[PDB]
Amino acid sequence: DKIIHLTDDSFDTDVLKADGAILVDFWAEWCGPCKMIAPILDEIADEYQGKLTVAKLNIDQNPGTAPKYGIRGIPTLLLFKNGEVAATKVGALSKGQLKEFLDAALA
Ligand SMILES: [Cu+2]
Ligand SMILES: [Cu+2]
Repeated sequence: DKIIHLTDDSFDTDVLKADGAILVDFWAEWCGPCKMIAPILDEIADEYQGKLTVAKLNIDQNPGTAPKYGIRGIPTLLLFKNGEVAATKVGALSKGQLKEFLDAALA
């Protein structure tokens, strides 16, 4: 319930005008690894409450956002700070590896 489902249009407000950190998961229904990381993202959203918003963007229903960031495939994670990309990860990760990524990305 802490996870935000973005559209191409709502991205322009909820991400670009937001101070704070937002982890955006670019995914699609056909993508197996994307679906598998979904429970990890739920856990992160709870654990990082007050620190990080977790958001998802379904690239087939929202084809405009990924090209703006040069995203070539899914799953891809973009960590925004204050409306700008602050870190990226292409590919799926274990929970422990995702937390390592976040330690570095939030620093
Ligand atoms: Cu919930
Ligand atoms: Cu939930």
